[PDB]
Amino acid sequence: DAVEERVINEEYKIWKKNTPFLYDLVMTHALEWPSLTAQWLPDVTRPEGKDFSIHRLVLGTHTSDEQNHLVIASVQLPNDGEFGGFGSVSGKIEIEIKINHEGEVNRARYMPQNPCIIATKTPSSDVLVFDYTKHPSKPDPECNPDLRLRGGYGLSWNPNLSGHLLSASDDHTICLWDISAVPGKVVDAKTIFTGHTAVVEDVSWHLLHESLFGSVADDQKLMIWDTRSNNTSKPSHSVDAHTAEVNCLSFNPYSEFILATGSADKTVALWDLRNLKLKLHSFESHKDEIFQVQWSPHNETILASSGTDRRLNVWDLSKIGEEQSPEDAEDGPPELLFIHGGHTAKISDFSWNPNEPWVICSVSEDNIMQVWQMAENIYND
Amino acid sequence: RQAFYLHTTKLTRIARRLCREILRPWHAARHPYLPINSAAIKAECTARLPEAVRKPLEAVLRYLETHPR
Repeated sequence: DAVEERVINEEYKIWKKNTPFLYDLVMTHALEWPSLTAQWLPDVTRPEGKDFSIHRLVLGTHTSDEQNHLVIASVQLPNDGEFGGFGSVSGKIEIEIKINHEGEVNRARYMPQNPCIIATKTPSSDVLVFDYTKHPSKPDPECNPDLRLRGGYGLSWNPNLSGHLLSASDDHTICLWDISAVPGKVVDAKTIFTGHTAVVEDVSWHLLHESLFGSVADDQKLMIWDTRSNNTSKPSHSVDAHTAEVNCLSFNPYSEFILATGSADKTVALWDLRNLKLKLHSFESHKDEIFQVQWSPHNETILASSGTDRRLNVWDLSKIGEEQSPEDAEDGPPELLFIHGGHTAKISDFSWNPNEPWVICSVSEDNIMQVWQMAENIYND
Repeated sequence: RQAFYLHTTKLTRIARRLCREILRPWHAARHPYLPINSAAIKAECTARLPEAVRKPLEAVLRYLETHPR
């Protein structure tokens, strides 16, 4: 629509003028092709005698005609009488490594044990693994993956037990590979878990428990699995989580029992593994479907979420059931901490910075990447 | 579209805290497409120049079960 896009463009200018009062950091950068994936690598280099530090990302490309690439880009984050410190990003966000990828990168995640190893989801059933040290940083204008793993966007390395990878296959099943101690380029599945009745969307390992992993699907269910159990056709638990397709899930990093799930019914549902019958809380506010949800690495009571709507909400669940004014009721519930209106299109993915608190990188279908930190006075009082 | 940088200056940082009543960060956080009164806080900050604990996850899960759906 020609009207709607004009109304989006004006609201971007409103947001852009408000950024000194709503943020401490904003770093917009237009990519060549739009990325469906984003994740901060855990390492950080502190260069000698500078006021910034080099953090790195794991990006992809989503293209039909031109050749797709697995991207890794550096980012300069600052260290610790005029208003509005605007400048111009130049040499802050730049591409370090480009590797040729067969088909579009729907998701890409680094291996916790060896951050050099990156698995990448494809539209097909297979998952390609890459080691960016092995490949050259300058690709010629031929894909060359280190491992091909035969079998939605789901992808998850296990933090415990190196080399164990999960993913949502195309036939309503969850594959499980074991790439540690391969004798051979191609690898086949160790286990195929067949519980869900519809398309599996996302799958995630439990953080403190080697055997536990959760999954979500279009059949409106949250299935908590156990790899040790012999019966692969039925999970340990099974909840009717939402009224629509459940697109994502994420476990809390500070509690073994707590997790969240996002769905197409415009709600993020909070859960507890000790009682899957009761739903703890349903975060309502989002204006469209939820496709991603992430907990803050630093703060246990903080989580963010994004999806089909151009806004990314940040939730502070320590404010649940606080006494608001009637003016603040119009804005939303008190557990909703911050709304990020920087993007002008569907936010495909985002990721919390593991080293610098409150810094988030988000990507979207309008070709742009935004590394940003909300204002200090919002989260602190 | 139009790439840009923002590192907020330390005068603007405490200008938000000094002008908390005019800015209303709790209101402004969930209203990104409302234009904030950029003139008023700049006037009051310069005119009035001379001058948090989070509660744990055990407490909120205890609250959520105590005040259920």
